[PDB]
Amino acid sequence: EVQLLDSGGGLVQPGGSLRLSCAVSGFTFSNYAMNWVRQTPGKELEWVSAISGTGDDTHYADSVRGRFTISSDNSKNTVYLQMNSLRVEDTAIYYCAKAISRYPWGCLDYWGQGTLVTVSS
Amino acid sequence: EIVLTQSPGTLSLSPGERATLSCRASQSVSNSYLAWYQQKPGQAPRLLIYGASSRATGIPDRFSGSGSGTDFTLTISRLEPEDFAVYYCQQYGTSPRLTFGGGTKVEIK
Amino acid sequence: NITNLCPFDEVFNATRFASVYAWNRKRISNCVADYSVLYNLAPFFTFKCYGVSPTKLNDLCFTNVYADSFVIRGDEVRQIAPGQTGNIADYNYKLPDDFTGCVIAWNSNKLDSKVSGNYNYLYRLFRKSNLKPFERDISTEIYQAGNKPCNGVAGFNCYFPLRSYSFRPTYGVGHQPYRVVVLSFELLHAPATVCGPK
Amino acid sequence: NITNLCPFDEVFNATRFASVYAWNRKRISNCVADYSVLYNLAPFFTFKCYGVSPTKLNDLCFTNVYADSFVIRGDEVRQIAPGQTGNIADYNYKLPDDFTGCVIAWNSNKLDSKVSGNYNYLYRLFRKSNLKPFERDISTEIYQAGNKPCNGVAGFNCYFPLRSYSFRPTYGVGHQPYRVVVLSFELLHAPATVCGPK
Repeated sequence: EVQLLDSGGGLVQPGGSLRLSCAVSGFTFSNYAMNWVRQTPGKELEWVSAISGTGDDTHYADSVRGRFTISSDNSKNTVYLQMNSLRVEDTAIYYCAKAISRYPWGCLDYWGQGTLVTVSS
Repeated sequence: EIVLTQSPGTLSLSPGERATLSCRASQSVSNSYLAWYQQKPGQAPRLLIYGASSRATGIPDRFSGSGSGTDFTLTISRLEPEDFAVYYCQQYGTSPRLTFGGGTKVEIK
Repeated sequence: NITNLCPFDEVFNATRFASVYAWNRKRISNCVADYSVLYNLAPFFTFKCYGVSPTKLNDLCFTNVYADSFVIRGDEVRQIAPGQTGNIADYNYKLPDDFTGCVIAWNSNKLDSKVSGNYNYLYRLFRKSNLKPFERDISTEIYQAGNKPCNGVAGFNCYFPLRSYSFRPTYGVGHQPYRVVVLSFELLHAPATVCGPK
Repeated sequence: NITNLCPFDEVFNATRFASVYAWNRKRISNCVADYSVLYNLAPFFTFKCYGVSPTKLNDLCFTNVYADSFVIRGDEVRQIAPGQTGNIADYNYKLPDDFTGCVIAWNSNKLDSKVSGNYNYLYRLFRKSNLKPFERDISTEIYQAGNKPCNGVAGFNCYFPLRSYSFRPTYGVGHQPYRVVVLSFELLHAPATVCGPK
């Protein structure tokens, strides 16, 4: 099983920015897509962003389009979730997870432990 | 887009019996691109079934499912205690966005 | 001559049928099987052959035939096939997914039904895992549903693996008793003795 | 006498295959030709050899193994063969009539499929005449199908000769993207540079 290290959760004021990372090891990174999914505490999971296995093709959910910016690197073997101007509805646990496909579609097999991300004033 | 759920079966069952899970599609999803997770209350979801007819790694044979066109069924043969969790619908393979339905809580009584 | 007619009678006309958890296995060898008497009959209601025709069934020689005799209810006769699921399938009998042979059944509401309940018959309700194909499990180990060991004692999360069958002549057909006698065919290096009538 | 594995796995685990109008060609040399890796790996379907058997790939010494890697539609996988003629084999990858080699293909729907539409795995639609065996046609030159001269401008009857199939995951199992590799080799005529493990 490939392990996933979700890291970079914290407390950030509304209108701030935060930098999540998900370190991954146990498969060929350039071959399978990375997905980014929220769950706000005690309510349903919602997908937020995804990135192709190569590193170029990306998508984002309509509530975070133009605020969230995904990126990756085949050198450090990790995916970044850079986000700006967070709102109160952006509080969640984030989970990084690998999809079965090289470009973002398909289902998610292995999932990180997840990280708390809190927005408050 | 593609809608789903139709989740009765949340009725609190007891350990060690057969439970069947309904999943109704509205457009007859193609290539049987359906999948099921389990999540226990405070841990990451884990995939159980994909291809709507293919078990993933690290999944006991206790889980099984089948379906085609508008109608899919996850059929768990019996119920060990760790199976008291939430199960999800997850249509995938179109404008990805990913998809998470309401769920199904099976509890103890 | 044609002699040593296979003893299909003793198994189809048996006065008592094994329970679905304790299912008999008769082994046929050194006899001519006159399947024509079986497949040209009338009472039988279900005869489903997988990979074999009942007309071709007259012209074969095989090493042995098994006769897996048991009693089930009407809703459970559909579970006696390759690739089936259900309580009876998952806790009493698997047909192999590549099964070759035939499944035969008939209603028994004249013999195996009683006015005050005939429960001599009994199915396996609880178990840890599913059977292997053609496995038989007659154990009376108390199922441990919880983590607390039962030590063969019944109680909370400690239930008998066997639930009794409710059988009355006035019961709906999906619950009335049925006799099933699964027939399988096997080929080994040993002499092929189960010939058809020719 | 040589003991150094060659990049077969690479040719197979290559991140990105090229389009079938511009199929790659690797010179395999100084190899121990461990073909166990190919039919030991999980999916690796349709292991079809011609003039050779898949199990007899370890008691041979080939002169010059050529690995040709590309991606095609699922329906065309059968046209990557000797004596075939249709759309794929006529103008993008002709096998010779006397091919000694192994064509290997596996479904790459999980890998070469865009749900927003895939427009990078081009194939050639129009060409005046068939390709001779092992010809690479990277020509981007426009093709005249009408009476109007194309004059370096694309338009009505002035097609770009190259276009992508488009690969959505929801496309029929018939036409999902299939990764293909073709192992050409010559038998005994020269000092062999690749030999099986012996």
